[PDB]
Amino acid sequence: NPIDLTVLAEYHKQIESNLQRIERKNQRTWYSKPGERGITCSGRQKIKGKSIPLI
Amino acid sequence: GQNMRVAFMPWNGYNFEDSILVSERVVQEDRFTTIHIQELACVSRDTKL
Repeated sequence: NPIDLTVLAEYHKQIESNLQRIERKNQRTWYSKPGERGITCSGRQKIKGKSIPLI
Repeated sequence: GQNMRVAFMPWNGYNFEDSILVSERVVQEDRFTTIHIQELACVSRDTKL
């Protein structure tokens, strides 16, 4: 009877597999490719300036 | 534009090289007031974290 952390490896593999499934689904439906027509909108984001003192 | 009553005369220097004097009747009848339309967008971005 030596020491044992097989349940630790199973738990860590379960965490890795569940996180890989969720992140694969999110990176599947957020960086998809639009088809035959192109990007149907535009980003249009612009940043203006401010008056920032320097004390 | 719009058509207005104009006198050609030097009036106290307020029209020195090419300046124009305007009476407040042109303001109160708001007959050069102009509507402007700006546009601003905002996107939700898939960053990390």
